Amino acid sequence: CTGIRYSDGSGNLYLARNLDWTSDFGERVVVTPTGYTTKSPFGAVPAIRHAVIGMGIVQEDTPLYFDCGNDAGLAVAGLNFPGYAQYATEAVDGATNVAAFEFPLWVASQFASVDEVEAALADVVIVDRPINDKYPSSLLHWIIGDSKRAIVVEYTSDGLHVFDDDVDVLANQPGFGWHHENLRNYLNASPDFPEKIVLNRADLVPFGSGSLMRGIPGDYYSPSRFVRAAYVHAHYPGKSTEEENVSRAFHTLQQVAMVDGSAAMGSGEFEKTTYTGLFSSRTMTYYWNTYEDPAVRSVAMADHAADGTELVVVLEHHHH
Amino acid sequence: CTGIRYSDGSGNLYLARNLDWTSDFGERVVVTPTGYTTKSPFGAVPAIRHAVIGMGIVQEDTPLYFDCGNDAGLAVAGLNFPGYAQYATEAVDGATNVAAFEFPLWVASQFASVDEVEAALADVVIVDRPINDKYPSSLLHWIIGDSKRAIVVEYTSDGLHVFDDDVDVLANQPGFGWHHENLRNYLNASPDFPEKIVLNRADLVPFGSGSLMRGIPGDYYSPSRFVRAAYVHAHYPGKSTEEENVSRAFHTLQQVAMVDGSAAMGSGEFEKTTYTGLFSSRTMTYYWNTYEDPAVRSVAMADHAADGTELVVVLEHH
Ligand SMILES: *CC(=O)CC[C@@H](C)[C@H]1CC[C@H]2[C@@H]3CC[C@@H]4C[C@H](OS(=O)(=O)O)CC[C@]4(C)[C@H]3CC[C@]12C
Ligand SMILES: *CC(=O)CC[C@@H](C)[C@H]1CC[C@H]2[C@@H]3CC[C@@H]4C[C@H](OS(=O)(=O)O)CC[C@]4(C)[C@H]3CC[C@]12C
Ligand SMILES: [Cl-]
Ligand SMILES: [Mg+2]
Ligand SMILES: [Mg+2]
Ligand SMILES: [Mg+2]
Ligand SMILES: [Mg+2]
Ligand SMILES: [Mg+2]
Repeated sequence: CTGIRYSDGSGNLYLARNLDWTSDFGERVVVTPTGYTTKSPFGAVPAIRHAVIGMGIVQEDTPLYFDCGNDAGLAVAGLNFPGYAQYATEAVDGATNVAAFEFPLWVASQFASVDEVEAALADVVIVDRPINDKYPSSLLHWIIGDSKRAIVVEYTSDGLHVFDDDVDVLANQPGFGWHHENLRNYLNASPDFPEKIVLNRADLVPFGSGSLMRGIPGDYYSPSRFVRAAYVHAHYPGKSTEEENVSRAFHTLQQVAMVDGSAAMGSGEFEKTTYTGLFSSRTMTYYWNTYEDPAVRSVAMADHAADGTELVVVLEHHHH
Repeated sequence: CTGIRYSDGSGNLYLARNLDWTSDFGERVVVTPTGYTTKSPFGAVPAIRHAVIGMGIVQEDTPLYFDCGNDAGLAVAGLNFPGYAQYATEAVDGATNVAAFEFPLWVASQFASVDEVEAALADVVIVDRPINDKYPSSLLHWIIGDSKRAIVVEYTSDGLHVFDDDVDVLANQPGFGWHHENLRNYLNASPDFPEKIVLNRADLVPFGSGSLMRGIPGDYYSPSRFVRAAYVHAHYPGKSTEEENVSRAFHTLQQVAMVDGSAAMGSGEFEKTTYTGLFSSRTMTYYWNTYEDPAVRSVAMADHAADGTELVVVLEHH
């Protein structure tokens, strides 16, 4: 999985991710309205302050989000981090104790900006408290973004780490500081076109575009996707329309997507981009496409009872 | 630009390509029917033996195809090759003199298999004879495919050469022999998952998938796209349904596509994948999407009069 955060220069947030896996999870768009009665193990989510829309599943009358955005312009995505993620084994008195499964719900239902959730994270403990035993307990890290900036949250054996994500991307393991340092191994990667190099007495001109992009890796490994996504995302020109910004998400994530046959997991099955999802605060809409159909589908929070009392598992969508 | 050829194991051909450029060409789906009166400068295309569908433009009531397939399951795509392409400046008496602009029309309108066009190519001179003065004269090479195999045609200062394209892909410069030899620089690239390496006394486990794909380049340079496409295309599992094979084309070509900002041309403008097109002989349908809209659209040849007398520039599509 790879996630990205960006804006349009006019205060609107776009946060998008690939869900890469060897099978699909049965996920749907889920709306969590402001009147929903929460089921928060340690009271971190006492009520829904901001309505939430995103992709996930419902278990135990609880929304389990893979990624989601709220009606105040804040969004979050959870990505796999096994080997590094290690949550607290118990809640701590006085802390804001957040069960891992509800961490995205906590971010999006409680806060309206990265400043606010960053301030709240000063007291957070993320607890290994599974929703139930139907899936292996999660081992995740998260990217959180608003129109201004992104942060990355990693909870490991030495506790909570919050990073300034100044490249606005996230992939999988290892930890964020490792990937950020690794960017320093690609300082000669550039989109620029050189007209002529002389090497010794050889006049060398490019075959075409991309001659100084050489070195950006094309493989599916997590550190490689981080570098490749950081390059493509940094260099994509800012856009001012909803349509060009939707197109930016899907093109950028297609550059780090996984297709059949190219990389196996230990099972021997091939990892593939099962869906690509985008939250837009400008239109309070969740957009997505899937491995089987690249056409973009969408769900607008304005079409659903976001002031209602029940989780809405959305069955109808626009533009396909 | 990158092109691919594959089949479904049941005799059906899929040939697809990205059109990468700094601007849109205004291309449309063009059907050339068997009753169309040709405008072939040296008589290479005297009549349309097989109806053709593909993406291109029409000038002087002549279909100028970027890529196309015919009603017998043969298809062809033209990709940029400047610096290397060098056509004949005049027609050669006694040869099959094919104007470069009509080369894809010649392949698709005259022949029913790669065997047939390969035999005909022994006689061919490709001539620099522009359609008109509007565009710079083309400098191209081509991939030609049927359900059995692909060949690459390059016409250079060494003349016409036909290559056995046993990796079923094509990109831009340099020549096909160069790229084919370059494949030998990526022999350790693999999709396999290794459980555990020991380096000296360090136990090394993958972070996740892709640990042995390291080395496959991710940049937009032509040789890099050739290697990356050759890897993805070689390892994509064969599929037996139309839906899965359509999906295979668009996913494979998204792996080598170009998006805004990542690689500039000399002008300083960014090269982008403007459209991705696929010809399917199973359904005699041309499928495509565009930079602005990833939804797949399609035109079926059967919805147009394949034995009519006029070029059809399609507007109504799925
Ligand atoms: C490519 C990747 O990074 C893969 C991530 C993918 C497998 C994850 C991302 C979000 C996860 C779900 C989050 C919500 C719940 C959490 C449950 O944990 S528990 O409470 O400890 O039991 C596990 C199930 C589920 C649905 C996660 C499943 C794995 C994810 C889809
Ligand atoms: C990424 C790439 O490889 C880009 C290739 C792109 C620029 C080419 C591919 C097909 C070309 C057109 C083919 C048909 C005609 C041929 C004319 O040649 S002429 O008769 O010598 O004048 C030039 C115009 C046109 C439409 C070509 C334009 C360039 C291409 C779209
Ligand atoms: Cl093995
Ligand atoms: Mg699915
Ligand atoms: Mg080129
Ligand atoms: Mg266009
Ligand atoms: Mg005549
Ligand atoms: Mg007939």
